[PDB]
Amino acid sequence: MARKQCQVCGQPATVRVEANLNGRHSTMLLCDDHYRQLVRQQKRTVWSHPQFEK
Ligand SMILES: [Zn+2]
Repeated sequence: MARKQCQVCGQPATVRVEANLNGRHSTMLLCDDHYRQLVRQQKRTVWSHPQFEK
C-alpha cells in the first residue's frame, strides 16, 4: 500500500530504490532518468571503452 511517487518530480517512478540504513529498508522511488543520474554520481566502477584503442 501507500503509493509513492518520484520524490523529486511528480512523475510515476518506474524504479524502486531500496537502500539499507542500519537494517532499515528505505524504499525510495525515482524515475529512470533520476536513478541513472544517481548512479552516475557514484562514478563508474568497472567500465571500459575504446578511446584510442583499435
Ligand atoms: Zn522523476
